[PDB]
Amino acid sequence: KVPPTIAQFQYTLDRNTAAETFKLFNKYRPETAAEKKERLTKEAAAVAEGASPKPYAVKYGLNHVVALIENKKAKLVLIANDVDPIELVVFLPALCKKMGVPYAIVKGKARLGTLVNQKTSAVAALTEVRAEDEAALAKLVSTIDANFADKYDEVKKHW
Amino acid sequence: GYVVCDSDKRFLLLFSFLKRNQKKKIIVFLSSCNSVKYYAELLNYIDLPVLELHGKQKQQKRTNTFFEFCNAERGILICTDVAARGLDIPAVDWIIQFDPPDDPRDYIHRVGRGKSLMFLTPNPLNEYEFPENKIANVQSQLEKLIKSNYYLHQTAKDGYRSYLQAYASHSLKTVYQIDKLDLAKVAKSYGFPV
Amino acid sequence: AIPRERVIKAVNELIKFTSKPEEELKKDLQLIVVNNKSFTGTSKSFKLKLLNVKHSFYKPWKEASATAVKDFKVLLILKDSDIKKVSEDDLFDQLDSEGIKVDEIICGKDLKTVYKAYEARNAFISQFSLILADDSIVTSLPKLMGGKAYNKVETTPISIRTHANKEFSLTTLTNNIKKVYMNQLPVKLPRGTTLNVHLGNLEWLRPEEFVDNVELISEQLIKAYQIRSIFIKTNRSPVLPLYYNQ
Amino acid sequence: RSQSEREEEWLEKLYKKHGDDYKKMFFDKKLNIYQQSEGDLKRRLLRWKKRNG
Amino acid sequence: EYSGIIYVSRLPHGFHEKELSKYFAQFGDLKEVRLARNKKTGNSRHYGFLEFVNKEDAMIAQESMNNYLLMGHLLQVRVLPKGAKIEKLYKYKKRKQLKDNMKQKHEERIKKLAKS
Amino acid sequence: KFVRAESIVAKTLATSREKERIKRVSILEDKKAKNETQHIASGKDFILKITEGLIREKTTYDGKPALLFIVRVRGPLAVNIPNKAFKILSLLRLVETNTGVFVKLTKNVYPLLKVIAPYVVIGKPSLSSIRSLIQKRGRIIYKGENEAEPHEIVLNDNNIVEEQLGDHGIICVEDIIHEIATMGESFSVCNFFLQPFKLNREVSGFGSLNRLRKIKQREAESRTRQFSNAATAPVIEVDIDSLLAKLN
Amino acid sequence: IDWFTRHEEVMPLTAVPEPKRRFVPSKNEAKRVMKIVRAIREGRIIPPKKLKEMKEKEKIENYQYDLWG
RNA sequence: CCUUCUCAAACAUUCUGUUUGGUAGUGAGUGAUACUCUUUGGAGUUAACUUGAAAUUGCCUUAAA
Repeated sequence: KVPPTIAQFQYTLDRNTAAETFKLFNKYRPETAAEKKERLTKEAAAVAEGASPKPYAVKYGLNHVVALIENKKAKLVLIANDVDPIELVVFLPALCKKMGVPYAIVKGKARLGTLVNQKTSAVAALTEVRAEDEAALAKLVSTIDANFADKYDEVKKHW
Repeated sequence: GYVVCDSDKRFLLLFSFLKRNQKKKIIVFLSSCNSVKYYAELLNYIDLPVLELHGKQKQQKRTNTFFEFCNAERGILICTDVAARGLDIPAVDWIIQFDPPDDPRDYIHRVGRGKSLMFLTPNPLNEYEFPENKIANVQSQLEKLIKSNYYLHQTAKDGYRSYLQAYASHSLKTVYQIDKLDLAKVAKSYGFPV
Repeated sequence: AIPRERVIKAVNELIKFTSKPEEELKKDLQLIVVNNKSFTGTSKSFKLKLLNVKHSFYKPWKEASATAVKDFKVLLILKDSDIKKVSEDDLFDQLDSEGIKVDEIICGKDLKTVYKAYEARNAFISQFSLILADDSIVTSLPKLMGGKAYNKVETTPISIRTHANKEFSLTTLTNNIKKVYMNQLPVKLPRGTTLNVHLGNLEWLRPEEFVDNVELISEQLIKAYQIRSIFIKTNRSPVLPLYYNQ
Repeated sequence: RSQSEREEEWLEKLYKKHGDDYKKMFFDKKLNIYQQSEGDLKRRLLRWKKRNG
Repeated sequence: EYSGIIYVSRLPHGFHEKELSKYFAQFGDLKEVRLARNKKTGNSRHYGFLEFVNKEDAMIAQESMNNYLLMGHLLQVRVLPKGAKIEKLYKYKKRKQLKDNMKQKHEERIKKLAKS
Repeated sequence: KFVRAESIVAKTLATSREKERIKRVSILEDKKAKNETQHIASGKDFILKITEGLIREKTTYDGKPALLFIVRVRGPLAVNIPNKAFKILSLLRLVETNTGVFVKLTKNVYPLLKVIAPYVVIGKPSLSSIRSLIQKRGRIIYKGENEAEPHEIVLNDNNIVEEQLGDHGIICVEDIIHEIATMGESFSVCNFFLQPFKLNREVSGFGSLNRLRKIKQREAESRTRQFSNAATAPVIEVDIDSLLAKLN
Repeated sequence: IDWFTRHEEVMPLTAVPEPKRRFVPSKNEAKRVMKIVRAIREGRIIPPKKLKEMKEKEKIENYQYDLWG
C-alpha cells in the first residue's frame, strides 16, 4: 500500500505530450564541456587580436530548481519518477502546486540526463525562453495543465 | 475629479496622459520619495523630459531645479506630496494625483488656488472617460528594460517596496491592503511581485 | 486637369466641417475617393502606387505622432544578405543628416520564426506605420506577414530598389528611402471600382499646400487610368464632387 | 599598481565617445557592458588621466 | 446522456474533412463528417463534426483526444447530448444610358454641402 | 499499421505546397510560350550552377542543345507527388530513387524541367563521367533464352549491340558512347536501350559510422540543393562529376 | 487532502536582492578567456585555426616515405 | 510534426537613376456614409478596431527494426 504523496508519481505524462515536451526541451541544451571549451579558445584567438546577449538553456540542479520554484522563475518543471531516495523529490510536486508553477512528472531519469549533458538529472526546468518558442512553451503549459493536472486532481487522494 | 482604472494599467494610462499632453505645466503627485526616483528614471530613459523632486536629494539641489520649473512654460515635474506642500505654483492646470494622498481630508483644501483627477479601483467634480485601447504599448519595451540594466531593476524594486509600505501606512479604512499584488507589480511591470 | 479653385472650395469647406463643437482619425484624415470604369478588375494585386508628391506629409507625420499617442515608426524588411551586412548606425549616419530614422530592420527570417505567432505578429506589425520591404522578398510577404497586415495602407509594404544593378549597395537604399519618404504617397489597387487615397494628416497640410498635393495626384491618375468620378471626403462627411469625368 | 591593456583601451573608447558625462557613460550599453556605477568609471578614468592625457 | 455526434474543435490549419475522415476511421466505423468552412473563401473555421456509428466508439475518441496536442494547438473534442444532429456545413470553396444617371447624381450630390 | 495524426497533416500541407507550386509554374510557362506578357515575373530561361566559396553563377539558357544527366533523389519530406509529376518521372521512368538517365535539354525540355526540380537533381556530366557510368553500369532489357526477356541483366557484349540496334551503325558499346556524348540522330533509341542506371545510395546502411555519416551527409544535401519554390525559379545545376564519384 | 497548497502562493519565499552578476556578461567565462589569452601569450596553447594548418601539412604525407633503403 | 514565390526586364550610369512587371490572406466578431453595377435578387468595393493559432452547425522508401 502506497501513501498518496508516493504514487503521485507513476501517474506520469503520456506518450504524445512527453514527445512534444522534448521537442521543446532538446532545443534548449546546455553547451557541453567540449563545445564550451572550443568557444572560449575562439574567444581567446579573437579578443586577444581584434556584445553577446544572455543565452537560454535548461536549468538542472535540484538545489537550483528548488530555488527557481518559489523565486518564482521556473515556468515548466520536469520531474523524474525513478529516484534512488524517493524522499529527495516527494515534496517537489506539492511545492509547484503551492507556488502555482506548472510542473510535469516525466518518465525516466536518464531520459532527463540526455537533454542535459549528464547521466541522470531527477529534475529539469526551463526558466526563460527565446521569443519564437514563447507561444509554443505557453501552449505546452496549457497542454500539461489539461492532461496532467486536471485529469489527476484526485492524485492527492487514493492509496 | 477621478479616473477609474485597474492596477495593471494605472502607470500605463499615466504615460498616455503625459504623451498626449506635452505642452502644459502639469504635476503628478505620487506617494514615496523613493518612488519618484523610479518614475523619473523611466521617463528620461523612455525619453520624456520630466523633472524630479523628492526627499532623497539635497535642499538647494531640490530648490534650484524646482526653480527651473517655476520659470518654465512647457514641461512637467514629478514630486512627492510632502515636498511640494506649501509651495503651489499658480502657473499650472493639471494636478493629477496618482495615489491616495497623505492627508485625504486636508487634500481638498490645498486645491483651491489647477484641474484634478485621481486613480482608484474600489475607492466638487466629475470623472473622465477613457477609451481603453488607446494606452501605449510600451509594456513590451519595459519588461525587457526592467531586466537589462539592474540599476533600473533596483529602482523598480525600491519603487515597489516603498510603494506598498506607504500604502499600508495610511489613514483610511478603504485604502488598506485589499488590492491584489499581481497587478501592482504590473504597474511597475514585473513577471513576479518581488 | 482640375481647377485649383474648386479644390480650395473643397478643402476649406471641410475645414468648416472639421471645425465643429475615433476623433484621432475622423478629424485628422484627409482622404480623397477615386472611381474608375473597373480598376484592375480580375487580379488581386497588393502593390502600392507611389504617387509622386512635391511636399511631404511624412516629415509632418513625424512630429504629430510625438504629440499624439501612437508612435510613427519605420520598418525595413531585408533579405538575408543585407542584415548581416548593414547596421542601423550606418542608416542613422546617413538619414539623420536629413532627420529620418529607421527604427527596426527585420530579416525575412524574423517574420517566420520569432513573430510566427498570429498574436505576436499583430502585436509587432500594428505598431509600425511605414512598412518598407526590399525587392527580393517583397513578393514573398503575404505568406509571411499575414493577410491582416494588408488590410491597411500603412502596414502594407513598399518595394524599394536596393540593388545597384544586380548587387546590393547602401548608397542605393539611402537616397531611395528618402525618395519614398518625403516625395511619395502610397495608394493600393482593389479590383473594385472604388478607391480612396488616404492623403494624410489634416492637422498638417496647410491647405494651399494640400491643394498642390491633390492636383498633382489627379495628374498621375488620369494619365495612368481611365477614371469616372473623384470625391474628397473627411471621414464620412457628405462627399464633395471635385472632378467629374464621363 | 597600473591598469591592464584591455582596461586602458576600453577607457579610451569611453572618453573619446562621451568626454566627462558619467551619467550618459553608465546608461550607455555598447561600450559600458558591465553595468558599473558612476563612481567606478570615474575613478578608473582618473587613473587613466594620470598615465595618459 | 451522451450521443454520437462529436465536436472536434480547435483544428490545425491545413486539416480538412478527408483527414478528419481518415484518422477517425482508425477508431471504428464513422457515420458522416463535415468541416465548417467560410463561404466566401474555401478555408476552415477550425471546428467540425463527425459521427461514429457506435456510441461506444464516440466516447473512446473523446477520452483519447480531449486535450491532444497536435502541431501547434491541442484539439478540444466533445461528445454531445442526445439528439442535436449534424446539420448544414456545406462544402464551400473559393467562389450613355449610365451617363444619364451620373449626370443626375453629380447634380444631386451638390445639395449635400447645402444640407450640411 | 497505425498512423499518427502528426503524419497526415504534414503530408497534407507539404503536397498542397507542391500542388500550389507547379500550378504557378504551369500557368507561367503557358504565358511564356503563348507570349502574353502584360504581367509576368521574368521573361527568360534560367539555369543556375551551384559549385565550389559556395558559388551561385546564375546563367541564361540559349537554344543550344545540351546533355543532362538526372538522378532521382527522394525529396522532400512529406510530399506525395501530384499527377503532374507522376507523369514526367514515369516518362523518364525515374520512379526508383537512386536511378539515372541522360536526356537532351531543349527549349521544349526546359519548361517541363521546372516541374520535377524538387524531386531530382540535374546536371551536365563529363565524358569520363559519361563513359565510366555506362561501362560500369548498364542494363539491357533483351530476350533471354526463349521466353523470359525482362532479365535486364548486363552490358556483357558488343554483339548484343549488333543484335537490337545494329543497323544504325551501332556496333559496340564504345560506339553507344559516341551517340550519347555527341547528339546523334539515334540518340533516343539507344537512350531507350539503356533504361535505368541503378546507382547505389551513398549511405547504404545502419550502424555506428553509418548513422553519423548519414547525418553528416544529409545536411550536405541541404546546401548543395536548395528548393526555390518560385514562379520563375531557376533550374539548379550541380556538378555531376563529383556526384558520380560518390555514386560509383 | 491537498490542504495548504490549494491556497496558491504570491510573493516568492525570500526577499534577497539579485546581484549585478546576473546582468552584465559573466566574469567567470571572462576570467577563463583571459587565462587562455595568457596561455597563448605564453604560447602553451595553439589556436584551432593553426591546428588545422598543423593537420593540413600532416596527414596528407601518409605512406610517403622509404621503408627499405 | 511539413516551413512559406529572397528580382525579372528596359533605358540612362554619378560608384544608381528612371520606368515597367511580379505578392490570390488564420478564423470569428464589431463598426463609422459613401461609391459603382445590374437587378431586387445582392455583387464588387471604401475608415477603423478587438482577439491566447480563439471556435457548438449560414443552400518516392536505408527518416528500416
